Amino acid sequence: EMEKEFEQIDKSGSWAAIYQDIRHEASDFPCRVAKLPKNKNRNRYRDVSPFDHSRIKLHQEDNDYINASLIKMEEAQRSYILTQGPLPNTCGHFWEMVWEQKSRGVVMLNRVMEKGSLKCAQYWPQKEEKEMIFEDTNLKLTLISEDIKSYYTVRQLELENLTTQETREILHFHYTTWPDFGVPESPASFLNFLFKVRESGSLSPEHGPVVVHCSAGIGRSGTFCLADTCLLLMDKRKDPSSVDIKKVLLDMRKFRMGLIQTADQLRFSYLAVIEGAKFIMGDSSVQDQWKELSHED
Ligand SMILES: O=C1CN(c2csc(-c3ccccc3)c2Cl)S(=O)(=O)N1
Repeated sequence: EMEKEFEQIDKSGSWAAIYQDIRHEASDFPCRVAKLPKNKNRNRYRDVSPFDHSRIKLHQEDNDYINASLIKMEEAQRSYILTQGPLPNTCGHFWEMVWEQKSRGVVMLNRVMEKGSLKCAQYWPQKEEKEMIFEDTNLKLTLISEDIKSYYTVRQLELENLTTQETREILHFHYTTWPDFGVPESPASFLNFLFKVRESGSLSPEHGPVVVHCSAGIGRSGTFCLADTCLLLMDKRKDPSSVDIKKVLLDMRKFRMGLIQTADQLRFSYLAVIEGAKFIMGDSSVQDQWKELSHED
């Protein structure tokens, strides 16, 4: 269905129509907490807010608000936290969330600067010797090491709760070649990256939800999560035909608005999943193929 639908939608050039229908059917819930006057400076974008029912609450005294949503996929049995690229004043909140939610990995799909503008604060240390201390949330962050690839970087960070002195290892998966409102260079480079996150164990149910973000936390982030969830469902059932991508996307949209921002990102989601199915169903040789095609070295 997904593959016959793809060639079909593609033979009639109606991706914009298909995408817009999803937008029209998308859920609409209130974001009153996000719209409160006191939270205006905690939002990067006026028109991108987390619904109240699924927002992540900071276990905080003063203000529990952060622009982040818990995408809880009941059937797939995996959860993700999609959030905006933290602001200069919310980096402490960002790491507090990571700590309280017990996340093991953080997936970043954007670059700090895109099109001459700052789409995300430098929330992690770029140098081992220069660790970061977030005074407001009493947290300390240290870069332990990093493995730089051609189009993505994986970092090992140590997050410490200065209050209790406990420490945890956080893995940072940074995709540096995914244009804003754009799509990855190829399904291969994307899957190669997705599988790296999977192999790390960061998506395991034994950990808290992986934190995923781009600039707004809905376009590139939504694409990443949709593809992952679809492959997971398919994997659980070992049946590619039982996956209704559009349905999954609509379910995800019940938890955060605007997931997947362009018709091409949706189209790319299909490509990624269709190609990923090969591995899921037993052709693991393809994993090595993506690695080659991605040109990561
Ligand atoms: O592919 C994308 C595009 N992204 C966006 C950047 S500004 C933006 C936006 C800001 C304000 C109003 C409407 C839309 C969105 Cl949406 S994202 O960083 O969520 N991933």
